[PDB]
Amino acid sequence: GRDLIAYEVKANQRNIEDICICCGSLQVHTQHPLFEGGICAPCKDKFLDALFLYDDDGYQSYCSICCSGETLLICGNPDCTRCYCFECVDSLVGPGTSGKVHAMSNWVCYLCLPSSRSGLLQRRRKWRSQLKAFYDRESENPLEMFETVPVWRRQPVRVLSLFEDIKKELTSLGFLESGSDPGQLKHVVDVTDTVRKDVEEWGPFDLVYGATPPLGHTCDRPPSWYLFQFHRLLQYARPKPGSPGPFFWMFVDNLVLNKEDLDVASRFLEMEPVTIPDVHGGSLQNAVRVWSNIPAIRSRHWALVSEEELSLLAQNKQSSKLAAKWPTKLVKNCFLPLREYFKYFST
Amino acid sequence: DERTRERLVYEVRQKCRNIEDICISCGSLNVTLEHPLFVGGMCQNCKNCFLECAYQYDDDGYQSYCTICCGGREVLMCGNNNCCRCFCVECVDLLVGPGAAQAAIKEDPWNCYMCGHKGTYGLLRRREDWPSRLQMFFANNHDQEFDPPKVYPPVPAEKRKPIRVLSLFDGIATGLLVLKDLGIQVDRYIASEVCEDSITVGMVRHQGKIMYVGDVRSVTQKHIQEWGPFDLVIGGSPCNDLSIVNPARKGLYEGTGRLFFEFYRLLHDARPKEGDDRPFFWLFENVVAMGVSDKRDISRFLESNPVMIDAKEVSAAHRARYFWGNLPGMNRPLASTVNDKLELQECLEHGRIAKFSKVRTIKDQHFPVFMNEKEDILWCTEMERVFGFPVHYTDVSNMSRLARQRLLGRSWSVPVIRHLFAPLKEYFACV
Amino acid sequence: LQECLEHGRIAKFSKVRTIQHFPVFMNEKEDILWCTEMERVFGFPVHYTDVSNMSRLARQRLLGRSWSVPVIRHLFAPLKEYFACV
Ligand SMILES: Nc1ncnc2c1ncn2[C@@H]1O[C@H](CSCC[C@H](N)C(=O)O)[C@@H](O)[C@H]1O
Ligand SMILES: Nc1ncnc2c1ncn2[C@@H]1O[C@H](CSCC[C@H](N)C(=O)O)[C@@H](O)[C@H]1O
Ligand SMILES: [Zn+2]
Ligand SMILES: [Zn+2]
Ligand SMILES: [Zn+2]
Ligand SMILES: [Zn+2]
Ligand SMILES: [Zn+2]
Ligand SMILES: [Zn+2]
Repeated sequence: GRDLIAYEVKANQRNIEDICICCGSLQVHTQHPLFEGGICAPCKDKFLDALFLYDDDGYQSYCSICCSGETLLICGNPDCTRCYCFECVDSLVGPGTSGKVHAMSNWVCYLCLPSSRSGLLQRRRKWRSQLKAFYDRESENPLEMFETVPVWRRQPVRVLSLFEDIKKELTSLGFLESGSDPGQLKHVVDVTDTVRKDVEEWGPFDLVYGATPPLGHTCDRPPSWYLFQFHRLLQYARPKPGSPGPFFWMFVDNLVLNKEDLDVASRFLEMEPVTIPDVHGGSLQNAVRVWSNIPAIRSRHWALVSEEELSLLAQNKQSSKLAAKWPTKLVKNCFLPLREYFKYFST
Repeated sequence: DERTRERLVYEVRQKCRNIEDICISCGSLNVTLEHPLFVGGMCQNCKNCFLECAYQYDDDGYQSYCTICCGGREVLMCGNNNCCRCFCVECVDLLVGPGAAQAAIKEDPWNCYMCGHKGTYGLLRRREDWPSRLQMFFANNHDQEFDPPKVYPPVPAEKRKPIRVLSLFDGIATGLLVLKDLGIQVDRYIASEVCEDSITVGMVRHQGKIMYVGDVRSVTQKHIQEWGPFDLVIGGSPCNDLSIVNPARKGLYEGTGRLFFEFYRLLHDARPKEGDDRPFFWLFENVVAMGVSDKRDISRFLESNPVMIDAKEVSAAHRARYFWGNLPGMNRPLASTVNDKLELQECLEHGRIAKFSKVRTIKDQHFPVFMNEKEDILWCTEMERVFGFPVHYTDVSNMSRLARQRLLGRSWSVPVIRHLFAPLKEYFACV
Repeated sequence: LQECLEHGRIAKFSKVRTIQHFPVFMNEKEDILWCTEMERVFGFPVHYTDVSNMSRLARQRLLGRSWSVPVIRHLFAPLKEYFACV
C-alpha cells in the first residue's frame, strides 16, 4: 500500500527506513540509495535491473525512485536525465503535488535543487556514493563500476577511437564540440608503428574505442590483428595507477571474425560478447558483437539471437553487391550512461 | 531572471555594483537588510527563509540546507570538528569562483568559510562581529511590533505568598522542579498531561505535591475558576512534528498547532480581570525551527515579541527556543553558574571521553562518544546531566531506553528555565 | 514492602519472593516493582544500577541475582575487628 505510509509515518511516528517507500511493503531488504527510506527485496532487484537504463532520445528509461516506466515526469534541467512518476510524487510528497509539478513545466527535480519544501520524501546526502556502494553490496557478481560525477564536476570527455571515427556519433550525442578547432577526439586509422610513448604524448584519454571493419575490406589485414592492436593501445591508454577518474573502453565487431578468433577475443577482453541486433518487423536485419565496461552494456544483450542465424546473416550480407555502411545506430545508444559521468552540451 | 542574477554578480565583480547593494542569497534588488554572517544585502523574503531554515538540521547532524541562501542545489558539508554548516555549489560558484568549488571538493581536509583559518577571500569576506549580529538579528524582528509587557511593582517580602502554577504540557515536571530549585514556596501545582510515563515520573519525584488532571482540551473555564486563582501559567507546544528532525512531516500545524491554541484559551481563562492588579505571569515555549507565519500567528495571539534563548550559553546542549511571556528580565543576558557544565566532557561518566564539546539532540555520526575506541550513545543519566536535571531523574518506572531518551529530549533546559523563573523570587514566598 | 515502594504506590504484599505475578496495585492497576524499588528491596543504595543504557528486563535480571545487602552487612560486620577503618 503506497498510500498507507502517510499514516504509518505520521500517526504511528514510524521511521521511513522501516517501510518500503517504493511500494508500501513493511519488510525491507535494505535502505533506498537516492532518498531517505527502506527498500524491499523485489524492488531491490527491480532497481538494480533498471539502474542505468535510459531511453533512445537521451533520458532515463524508468522512474528514478521506484523504477516505473508507466508514467514519467521529465525534469527541466538540461543536465539532468532523471524522470519520475506521479504515484510517487503524490504518495511521498503529499496528495496534490504531481499535478502541480506537471502544470509547472519548468520543474527541477529533487536531485537538482531540494530547497522546495517536501512532505515526507527526504533526499539522502552524498547519494551518488551511496548508489555506488548499494550496487557493490547488492548486485550479484558486481562489475567495474564508478561513482557518478556531480554535474559541475563534469569535464569534457577525452576519446581515442581506433579504426573508426566516432566524432560524428558522440557530437550528435552532445559529448563532443562542434565549435572547437582543437578536437576532443583523436581518430587513428593505422596504429602499426604506434608506441606507448606516442599514446602518452597524445594526452590522457577518458574513453577508448575500437572496431573491426564491415564486410567490404578496406585492407586485407586479418580481423584478429585489429583486436590485438586494440588490446595493446588499450593497455597504453590506461590511466596511471592510483587514478580515481573514470576510464572506459569499448570494442565492437561487425560479425567479421569467426568463432575461434571470437573465443580468443573473449579471453583477451575478459568477458563474453554482447550481441546487439537490429530487428525490424520481428526480422533480424543486422547485428553487432560488443565488449566494454560501460554501465548496463550487458543488459542490452539479446539471448534470443542464435549463432547459426548470425552465420546466416554474415553469409547473406557478404554475397550482396552493396557498399558497406558503418552500423552507427546500434552502438550509438551504448554511450548514453557516460552522460552521468562526463560533460554534455548541445545546441 | 537567473541570467540577470549572474549578470548582476558579474557587474559587481567588475566594480560596477557594490556587493552590499545586492541580496547575495537570491539576487534580488529589494535590499532592506544586510546579511548577518557575510557581505551583501538581504531582502525580506530571504529573511523569512533564513528564519525558517537556518537552524534546521538533517538526521546527519549537519544543516538541511545551504548556509548562504538557506536553499541551494547540492551542498558541501564541512570537515571541521563540531561544525555542521553546509555551502551549496551555486553560491560557491559566485563568492569563491567558478573553478575553486571543483578544486575544493578534491581537497579532502576541507574547512568551510565560517571555519576558514584565513578568514578573508576575494569576493567573500566574513563580517567580524557575526555572533553579535546573530544575537541582534532576532531583535531585528520588529516586523511584529507590539507594546512592551506590563511591569507590576514588587510586593513587599512580608506580604509574599506561595506561588500557584498551572502547567500545561507538563512532561516530566521540569517547571515545578526548577521552582523547588529556586526555593520558592509552591501552594499548588496543577498539571495536565497525557503520556503515562511522564505522569509517573512526576508522581514519584514530587511526592504528595502535585494534583494531576486529564486532557488539556477537556479542561473548561469552570475548572480553571474552581482550581483557585493561578499565579503562574507555563506551557510549551510539542516540537516532535514541528521540527524538521522528524522524518514524518505530513503537516506542520496539524496536531501541535491545535494544542498551542489550548494553551492560549486556558491562558485567557486563568488571566485576572482588568482592575484586578494582582501579579500574574505566564510563559510559553517553542522551538526555533518553525514557520514564519506560524511565528507571526503565535506572536499575535499571545500579543508579544518572542525572545530566543539558546542553552549553549549555560548548558551542554544546543537548545535554542523561543519564549513568549511577561516574566521580568526575560530579555537580560544569560549567566552560567559554576554548577552548570559548559563542556560536554564534564557531563560524561567516568571512563568516557567525548570528542564533542556540545551535542545537538536528534559510518555516519549518529552517536557522539568515543569510549574504548568505539562510537556510543550518551547514556540516559548523561543526557539528564546535559540538560541540567538532577542525577538519575527519569529512572522511575520500568521503561525502555529508547522511550526514556525520547522522554528526556522533549524537555526544557533546566538552567535556562532557572534563568527565566529566577526573578519570581521577588514576587512569591521562599522556603 | 510498602516502605520500599515509591510514592503514589501501595503494595498488597508485605514481602516479594524471587528465586499474582506483578506485586503492586497502583491506580487500580497491577504493575511490576520498578528497578529502583527492587534495589530498595534488597537494601542497595537508591539508583544503584542506572549506569549505562541497558534495557529494563536485563537490568531487573542484573538486580535479581545479587546478594541481599543487609544480610552481607550482617556477615561482613565482625571483620571490622580484624582490619583498619576509615
Ligand atoms: N494533549 C496533550 N495534553 C498534555 N500533554 C500532552 C498532550 N499532547 C502531548 N503532550 C505531551 O506534552 C509534551 C510536549 S513538550 C514537553 C516539554 C516539557 N516542558 C518537559 O520539560 O517535559 C510531551 O511530553 C507530550 O507527550
Ligand atoms: N565464568 C564467570 N566468571 C565470572 N562471573 C560469571 C561467570 N559466569 C557467570 N558470571 C556472573 O556471576 C554472577 C552469578 S551470581 C552474582 C551475584 C553477585 N554476588 C552479585 O551480588 O551481583 C552473574 O552476574 C553472572 O553473570
Ligand atoms: Zn518495495
Ligand atoms: Zn516512482
Ligand atoms: Zn533533475
Ligand atoms: Zn533575496
Ligand atoms: Zn547557498
Ligand atoms: Zn566549518
